[PDB]
Order: sequence, then C-alpha cells, then structure tokens
Amino acid sequence: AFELSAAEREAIEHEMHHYEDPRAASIEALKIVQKQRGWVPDGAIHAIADVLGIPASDVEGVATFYSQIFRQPVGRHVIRYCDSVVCHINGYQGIQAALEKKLNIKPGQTTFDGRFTLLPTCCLGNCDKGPNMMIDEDTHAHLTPEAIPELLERYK
Amino acid sequence: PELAGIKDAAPDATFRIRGQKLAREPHRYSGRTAMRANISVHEPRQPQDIDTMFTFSMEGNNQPTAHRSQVPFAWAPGWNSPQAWNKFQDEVGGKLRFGDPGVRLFETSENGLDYFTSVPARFQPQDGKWRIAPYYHLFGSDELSQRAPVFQSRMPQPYIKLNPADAAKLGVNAGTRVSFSYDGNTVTLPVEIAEGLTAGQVGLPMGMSGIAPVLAGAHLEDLKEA
Amino acid sequence: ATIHVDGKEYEVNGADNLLEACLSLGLDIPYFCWHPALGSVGACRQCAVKQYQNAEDTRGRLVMSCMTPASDGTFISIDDEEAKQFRESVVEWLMTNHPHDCPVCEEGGNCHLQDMTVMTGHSFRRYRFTKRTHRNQDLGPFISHEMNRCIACYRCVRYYKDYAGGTDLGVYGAHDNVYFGRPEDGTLESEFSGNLVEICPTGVFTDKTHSERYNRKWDMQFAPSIC
Amino acid sequence: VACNLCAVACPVGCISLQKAETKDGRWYPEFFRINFSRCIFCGLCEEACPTTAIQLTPDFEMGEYKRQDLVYEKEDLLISGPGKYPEYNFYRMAGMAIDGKDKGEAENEAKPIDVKSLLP
Amino acid sequence: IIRTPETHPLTWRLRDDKQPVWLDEYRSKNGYEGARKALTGLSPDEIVNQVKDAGLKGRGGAGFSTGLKWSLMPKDESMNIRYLLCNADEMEPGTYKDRLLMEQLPHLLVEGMLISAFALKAYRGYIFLRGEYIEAAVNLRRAIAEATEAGLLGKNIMGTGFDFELFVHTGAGRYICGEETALINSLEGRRANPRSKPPFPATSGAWGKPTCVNNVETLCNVPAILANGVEWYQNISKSKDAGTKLMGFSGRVKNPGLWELPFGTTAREILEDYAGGMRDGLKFKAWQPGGAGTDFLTEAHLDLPMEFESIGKAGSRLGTALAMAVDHEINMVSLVRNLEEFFARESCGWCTPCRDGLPWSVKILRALERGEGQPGDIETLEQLCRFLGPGKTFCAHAPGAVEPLQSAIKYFREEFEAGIKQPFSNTHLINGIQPNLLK
Ligand SMILES: Cc1cc2nc3c(=O)[nH]c(=O)nc-3n(C[C@H](O)[C@H](O)[C@H](O)COP(=O)(O)O)c2cc1C
Ligand code: SF4
Ligand code: SF4
Ligand code: SF4
Ligand code: SF4
Ligand code: SF4
Ligand code: FES
Ligand code: FES
Repeated sequence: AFELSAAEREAIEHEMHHYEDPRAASIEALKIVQKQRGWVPDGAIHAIADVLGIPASDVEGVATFYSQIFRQPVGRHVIRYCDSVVCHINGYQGIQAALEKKLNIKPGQTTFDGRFTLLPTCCLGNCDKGPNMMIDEDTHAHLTPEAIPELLERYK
Repeated sequence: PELAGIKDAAPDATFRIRGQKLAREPHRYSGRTAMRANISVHEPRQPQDIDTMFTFSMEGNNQPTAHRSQVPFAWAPGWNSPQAWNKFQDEVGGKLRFGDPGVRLFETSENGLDYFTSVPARFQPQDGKWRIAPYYHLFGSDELSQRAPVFQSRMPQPYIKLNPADAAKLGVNAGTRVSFSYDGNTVTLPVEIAEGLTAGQVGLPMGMSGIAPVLAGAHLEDLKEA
Repeated sequence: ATIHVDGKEYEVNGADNLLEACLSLGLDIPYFCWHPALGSVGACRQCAVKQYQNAEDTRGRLVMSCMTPASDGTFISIDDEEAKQFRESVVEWLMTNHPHDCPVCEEGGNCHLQDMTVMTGHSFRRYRFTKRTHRNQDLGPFISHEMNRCIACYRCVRYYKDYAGGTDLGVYGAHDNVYFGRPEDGTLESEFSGNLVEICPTGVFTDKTHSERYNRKWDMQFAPSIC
Repeated sequence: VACNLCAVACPVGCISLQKAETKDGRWYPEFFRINFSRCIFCGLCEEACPTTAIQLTPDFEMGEYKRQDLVYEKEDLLISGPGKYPEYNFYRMAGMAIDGKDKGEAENEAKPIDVKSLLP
Repeated sequence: IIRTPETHPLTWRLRDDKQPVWLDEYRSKNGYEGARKALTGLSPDEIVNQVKDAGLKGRGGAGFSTGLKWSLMPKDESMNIRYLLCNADEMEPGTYKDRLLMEQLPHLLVEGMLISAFALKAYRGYIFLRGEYIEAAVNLRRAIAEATEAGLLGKNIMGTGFDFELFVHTGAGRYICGEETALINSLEGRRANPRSKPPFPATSGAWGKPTCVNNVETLCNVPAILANGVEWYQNISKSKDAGTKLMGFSGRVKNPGLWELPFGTTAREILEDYAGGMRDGLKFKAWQPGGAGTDFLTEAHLDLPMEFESIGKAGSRLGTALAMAVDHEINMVSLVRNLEEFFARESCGWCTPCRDGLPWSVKILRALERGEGQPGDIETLEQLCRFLGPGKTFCAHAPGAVEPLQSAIKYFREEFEAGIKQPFSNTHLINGIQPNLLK
C-alpha cells in the first residue's frame, strides 16, 4: 500500500524538467521520498518507476547503489559519524565507543524505540575540525567522548 | 518435386566421418553396466540405428573439426560449458563450420505477384454478434506445451477479454463469470477488461482447452452474464 | 590483418577484437564477461594478453584482448609468464568467495567457471577468511536462483536488458555485494528468460525443470533435433 | 549428495544412481545400485567421492548363487554409521541452504548482507 | 597574513567573519568584468588559445591541462547540445577546500563556469555537489536566485545573446561518483559506473552529447586568468606548473586550515609557518600529500616542492595538495587498514581485481591488526598491488587505492611484519585422510 502525494509528485516533475532525460531525476526523486518519509519502502520503487517511466529494476539499483538512500526503515534521527583516515587520526574510536555505550546498539542497528540509528559515513569535508558527526541538519565537530551524552540529549 | 530439397537437409545413414558414425552421447557416458541392472544383470543390445548417421552409443565421432553439420552437442577438451560452440564454429559468433545444417526449399522468384485488389471494408460492430479477437499465449497455445506439467503453473487462467464500453453495456465488471455459447455448447469464463481492445470485439485465448485456434476471426453468439 | 601470436603468423579479420580473433583460431584464452552476441564490457578482467609495440620488445604491456582490436601486424603473447600469472590471479580472486557447492550444483561438468579455473592451472587455495553469502530469490518455475555462485560478470543483465529487452532483472548494491536478480520475488516476465541458464557462466541461473530430474552432462544422451 | 562423480569415475560403469531433492533442498540418491558382478574393487569411486559417502570396507565374502542378486540396491549399501571417516560432513561446507544450515552458517562463510542494509 | 591580488588571485576577496559574499560585494571587488570582456570582444576559440598559453592544469588531481581537454571536442558545429559540469563532489578524504570555497564564494565559481561555457559553446551547466553539503547547497541556490534576478543566467546575458542555464544536482554518497565518466553516468540517473576509453567524454559525454567536467578550483582560477591577463598569470609561479593552488595540512597539527600558495613551494614551509608544527611530543613519522588516494612519504621527501612533475619522480602524486601528517603514535597498520576499508566499501565493484582483491587486502590488514598475520600475507599485498596498476583495473580508483598500501610497505615494512605470529594454517585435519605434506 503506497501512494505518492501531490506535493511529492509535483516536486518530482519539477526536478524532471530540469534535465532532458526523466531517468536523470531518479536520484533526486529517491531523495525527495527520503526527505518526505525517512526511508524508501518497497512500493516507492514501483511508484518512482511508474512516474518516471524507467523500469523498477533501474530504480532499485539506483536506490541500493548509493549509501545515503535508505531502503530499510530507520529511526527518527540518524547518526552518521565520520570514520575516515583524518578522523581516525583524531580518534573516532572513543566517539564510537561512547555512542555504543549510550545507545546500547551496534553500528547499522537501530534502537528499540527508534530514537537513533548508528551509522558510519564517508568523508564529511570537515577534516580540519575532525572528528565530525552528521545528524539530519547538523555537522557536529570537535567531538569528545564526554560531550556525547550532552549532544545526544538535545535531539528527541 | 516441390519437396525435392529435403534430401539435402542431412546426409543419409551411410554418412561416416573417416569410417565412423556420429556419437549421440559423450565420451564419459557412465553406468552402462548398471543403468539397466535392476531389470536384468545381462546388458541388453545397443540399439541399432538404421535410419540415421548417428549411433545410440559412445562409439562415434563428435570432433569439432569433423566435416559435418549436424552437431548433437558441443564438447571440447577443456571446454565443457556451452562455450564449446566456439570450438565448433569456423569463427566465433558466425556460422557453424562446414556450413549450417538445413536447406531452403525454394529460391526467390524472378517475377513477383500482383497487387491484391480485395481491400476489406471497415469493421462494423453488429448487435448480438461478437468478433473473436485472438490472444495467443507463449505458454498455452501450442497443444503439446499445454500438455507439459510445468506449463500449468506458468500459463494464465482462461480470461475472456472485454472492452470497457461493452462491459458497461452488459453491466459486468472485472472478474465476473460470463457464459457464451458456440456450436451449441455453453462455456463460462471470468472477464478481464482490456482497454486496448475495440468495441464490438471480444478477446479469447487461442489454443487453450475448449478454445480452439480455429475460433479466431469468427463471430460469437449469446454473450451474457452467467 | 596480420597478428603474431607467440611468434606464429596468423591471418584474422581486422574489425574483430583480439579475443574473438584468437578464439576463432583455436587458441585458448580464459574469458567470462565476453559473449559473441552481447558485445563486450571488460568486467571480468580475465582475457589478459601481453601486447608488444614492435617486433623486438621485452616488457610489453598487459592488455585486455576483448577491448584490443586485431589490427594489422599486432604482436601479442598469451602463454608468457606475466599474462598467465595475472589470469591465474583473477581466477583466484573469483575463487575467494565462491561456495563449496560443485557436487550439489546443477552446472557441475557444464560450468564455464570450472573450465577456466582448470585452464589457468589454479588449484591451490591460500584464502583463509570468510566468504560472502546471498539469499536466493524465487524466479518462477523455469529458472532456479542461487546468488552465492555469482562472479559479477554482468552477462545476465547485459543479455536480459540490452539483448532480450527485459525489465525485471538488474544489479543492486556496490563493491563485492552486487546482487543480480529481480527487485522482489516473482516470475521472470521475459519470454527469453530461459537463455540465462546458458548466458550465465556459473550456477546462478539453472534449469529448474532439469533440476527436478537432474543428471550431469556426460550422462546425457543427446541428439540434434528441431523444436 | 547424488553428485554422480563415482558413477563417471567408475572405469567399468557399474554405478547407477539418480538425484532426488527433499523439501529443504538437500540432495540425495533416489536409488543407488552397484553391479558387483562387474565391479573390479579398484576404489576409484571412493577416491572420487567429494563427500566420503561411498567407501570400500574390509569385507571379501560376497559370493552369490544368482548373478541377479549381485546387483546391490540402496537398501543393501547404506549403513548406519560414518564408516572409515567418522567426522567429515560435506553439508557443513556446502554453500547451499538446507534444514539445519541457513545461508552463512557453513564453514568460512560470513552472514548474508542484503543490498537494502544500512551499512555503506 | 594579507593576501595581495598580485600573488594570490584566488583568496584576496575573502572575509574573516565566516560570512558568504553576495552579489554586491563580489561585483564591488572586480565582479563580472573579464567575463564581459570575453563575451564582447574575444572569440571562444581565442579563449581556448588563452587557456593553452596560460597552461592551466586540472586541480582535481590528474594534472591534465584544461586547454587539451577543451580542444578534444569535435569540430562539427551541428552538435550544439553541450554540457558543462562542476565537480563539487569532493569525495576524497583529507580534502575540505571546496566546502570553505562554497561557504563564502559561489559567484566566482558561477562566473568562471559561465566563461568556460561561453568558450566551449556549452548551453547547459550542472554543479554536481555532494549530498552532505546542506549549507553549501543553500548558499548556492541563493546565488542562483540572485544571479537569475540580475540577468546573469538565462536568456540575453548583457546583450551577448548566449543562452545558458545552470542547475545544482546533489549527490547521494558514493566516492566513485567523483570520476568524470562515473559523474556523467550518475548525472544521467544510472549507477555510477565508469566508462572505458575509447570512447572519450569530450566526444560522447552526458547523454552522448559533448560534455566537459571541471573542478571548482579550476573554474575559480579561470576568471583570474581571463581578467588579469595571461602573461601576468604566467608570471606568478616560475616553474613548469603555472598558477596557484589551495594548500594546507590536517590532522594533529597546531593550525589546520586552507591557504593559497604558488607552485614551487616546499612542503616544509607549511609545517612551521602556516600550520605552526604539531602538538606536544609528536614525531614526524609520515605524511600524505594528495588525500587518501596518494602515496605516503617520509621526512626525506618533505624538502621537496609541491608541483606535478616534482612529485612525479618522487614516487607519489600531488593530488589535491591537501596533505595529512601521521605522527609516531598512530600505527600505520591501522591507518592502512582504515584506508583500504574506505576504498573497498566505497568501490564501485565493476571489475574483478579491485572488487575481489580489496576485501582480501582488508582482511589481511585486519589479521595484521590483531596479530593474526600468517606467512604469505605481505607477498599477497605486493601481488595484489602489482596486479592493480594503471590499466590493470578498469579505471584509476584502485591504483590510487593501493598507492598507500605499497607506500607503507616500502617505507614501513617493519611495522607490518610484527603482525605475523601464527604459521600458515589454511586446512584443518580430517580424521581418516592423511594430509599431503607440502615442502
Ligand atoms: C576515483 C576518483 C575520484 C575522484 N573524486 C573527485 C572528487 O571527489 N572531486 C573532484 O573535484 N575531483 C575528483 N576526481 C578527479 C576528477 O573526477 C577527474 O579525474 C579529473 O581529474 C578532473 O579534472 P579537473 O581538475 O580539470 O576538473 C576524482 C578522480 C578519480 C579517479
Ligand atoms: S557454478 Fe561452477 S564453480 Fe560454482 S559451484 Fe557450480 S559447478 Fe562449481
Ligand atoms: S549471475 Fe551469472 S551472468 Fe550474472 S553477473 Fe553473475 S556470473 Fe555473470
Ligand atoms: S571400486 Fe568398483 S564401483 Fe568403485 S570405481 Fe572401481 S569398479 Fe567401479
Ligand atoms: S557416493 Fe559420493 S561421488 Fe557418488 S554420487 Fe554420492 S556424493 Fe557423489
Ligand atoms: S577499479 Fe574498482 S572502482 Fe574502478 S571500475 Fe574496477 S571495480 Fe569499479
Ligand atoms: S576525514 Fe572525517 S571529515 Fe574528512
Ligand atoms: S572477457 Fe575481456 S575482460 Fe572479460
């Protein structure tokens, strides 16, 4: 049971006249559904395929190729801590240990109440202020393991 | 004389490759002293093939360079996959070496035909009569294929296809069982709505049980809800 | 054209790629991702030959023979040690995650991957880590699916999408987690979905009708017939 | 697992069998017959077995009155124990799912990672 | 440090309050004047010749000259459908210059890409930005609105008649999207798989049309070259490479950040002058010049200028010229493990050697981390690196992936041999079968 809304369909069409190929709006349509629901369910792939005209296999391959498009359901807030080389020099291991101590989950798993989802990510473009952690609209920098409980309590 | 080309389709039973016939089975055919041992421990006759150039046995020829066109299977030493056809071809992706099997019966004629002046009239949908539109299925039209038990799950259920306007005229919706009588026999089928069909026609699956392919292009009488 | 394979002169077609020209002459080159009907993409990295710029060259250059055209006066080598080492290494990398499934696999004795593993001479394993596994989709009553045996050679997607014009078979995921199949469980809707059992070099797509009453290829009594 | 390697490895061709499959997907022989009037006791079938199912035992007293009774079917060949190899199990190594072993539960196999997983 | 426009033509109009520069302040500081000069009195082929004379090279890391890339398009005038792309992906780790550029200077990039479109007759433009740059995307969209309301984009640009429009496409988090052919494939809406050469993206790029992709730094250095002359741009750095470069250090240093330096600057001159050295009690063990895809170098290679050819025979690459220093406390085994883990989880997985050999190297490094190394692991790493060179794989992502591996092998082999503790045991004993004792 899936149905694209009028606003989502209008946004997808608005992205569609930007390019000369309706296939080129597949990533942006998936991101639109991602913003408007939090994850891409099973019927959303078929809905995007029906709206765009490309087959559902292409939309499924695009959704599963990119890491920032989620096909499994997540919590209200996602945690994307950087684990690349500069943040490894800056010591993201203490941040990961503090996150696993607080949330009592594993990287890739979600909490029982859906409060947070612990994920690693790629480079965040904030090497000079590493380590960095990406929440939905915030790029937290200069992370310390003592400040992790203070930072996690401001998101509900 | 119009079928005189079938002699060249394949060579006769005296055809040999350096004296030996063509093997039906590979070189490592197994179990020959035990495949029939439950019936009798004495091995039976190897079946003699007087009709063709093949033998029902290991003892034959299946070399990729054999001067022949009828290749029973592709096998080469080190190429056990279907990629042994590369060994059995003159060039890969081209023809079979020493020519492809089969021969065309007739050549292209020098002079052609004339224009068929009989241009048909338009289709006029008459009331009470329904034109049968053939809807062929890859699984269900050829009779021997419907006999196959693995095709009975792949084939669709027999659905009679109707226009939305015709379905509105009879007042039947999708999935409803309607009955029709042809040659004095009433048969019922569930209705599927076809938007691409035209009015005055009715779609039927040719080849299925009870719906002969001869029904295509024929009128249909007494289309009513069951 | 004119090619020099290990010093031997060969006459081939100039428009052909080097792999198909060498296969036409009876020379054995391992290959997975190339099919005569599907074209070439150069994924499997299996058809390496060492090409030389001129007649007297020592180092040469390792090149892919399914991308290299068979131009006139093309000097290549197949059986030299560097190319054989690279092809054995590629087979070994394909063999890292491959399941221990040959006795219980319908492609045993009919497998392109088995033939190319044996042809490269790779028989000693030095991989001691874990092997990736995949869940098996249901593809209907004709095609049986087993994604553990895949080598990510992209022949199925090429045939089914580009050649056969299908719409419900694709590749998903990235790196070594690529999955070839439908987005969900269901029957492969193409009328030519059965050719995947010959396009696939491995046992991912197998004949389920044959799998019910299965026997190996050497045990089969074959005849040439017309459908 | 009815893989037919012993039957093809037999130089006399005195092994006949047919693959059957259970509901969980494991392979087994529907029947297994050996023509012991033809068998030369060379041990090539035991050498070719990838599961160590077929074995040759220290038993020579197989004399018979009728030659038809030298065809040993599956009920005469399958014994109650592991024979000369007490611990080997092929299905602990095979990467095909059966009852008691899901995908990733075989030896040296990681857990299956779905393409819809959240991990990068 | 005051950056005069005479030697710093890129970072002389910056603001120190961390606030973006809008259209008014950019127009006050020599905005859209050279672009007017080019669109009025200078032919597009003459702009191409000026780029040839200036010797502008690619800032993405390849070092390819911009003029040669611009001149590779065919001479057929019937192919009017032309695309210009700005590679604002910045997916390489250790690089953070484009975020700082876009947070305070979008209009310079817009103007430079406008000239690059006019010089190449490109009618459509796209900025491919990564998906984790939210404020950069907001600032770019506001710059689009301000330029469109001022007539800078669209139809009839100051009476020239050239039609051009720019759209911003956000990324979706994949490192392989940064490659040019993969960027073209991901722009079309398919999986970001690279394309083999032949063909070339200058002939058949986006949707088969002529399409050229340039870096943000190249498109921002273009206005300085065009407006302040060509011979003046040649008279900035006296070396084989002409121009300036965004440079800086990151990772356990006193003053990490971004500055602008000309070609020929030695790597030591950023350590104690701009970065001010490291923290307390840290020894210079290693450094890596061009982000995660470049070779590591030692202290003997620190006294070596940052050019392209200078690092060419040094056994490394210039890269993005944003180096990162590894001290003595950070073990190189864990660092190389993390680098290969990133390069394996963010690989595209098209071709066999990288796809099925980077996990093998990752597992070998995981074993070497825990002391579970076995004899036959380092040699496996060398064999994989030798069989992962330029052209041994489908593209150049994997040579850049195993450049750090071979560099840490060459310079720090003693740290990798310490992980080998147990003998090679691949098999387990099977009761009833005597093993073949290989010698
Ligand atoms: C694997 C790979 C990743 C790349 N990632 C980026 C990137 O994230 N951002 C970028 O500006 N260039 C990146 N590049 C470089 C360009 O995509 C391209 O290779 C070329 O060097 C661009 O030339 P330019 O500097 O003139 O724009 C990458 C190159 C490769 C091979
Ligand atoms: S696909 Fe080939 S190599 Fe893989 S298990 Fe089957 S027969 Fe063996
Ligand atoms: S499923 Fe088969 S054809 Fe498809 S990529 Fe894998 S090995 Fe190749
Ligand atoms: S021991 Fe007997 S059954 Fe086994 S291979 Fe030899 S002859 Fe055949
Ligand atoms: S006895 Fe062994 S070799 Fe013979 S079919 Fe069974 S598993 Fe295969
Ligand atoms: S080297 Fe790796 S990233 Fe590049 S094409 Fe091959 S699989 Fe993809
Ligand atoms: S390495 Fe973490 S922000 Fe760049
Ligand atoms: S056959 Fe050439 S790389 Fe696959």
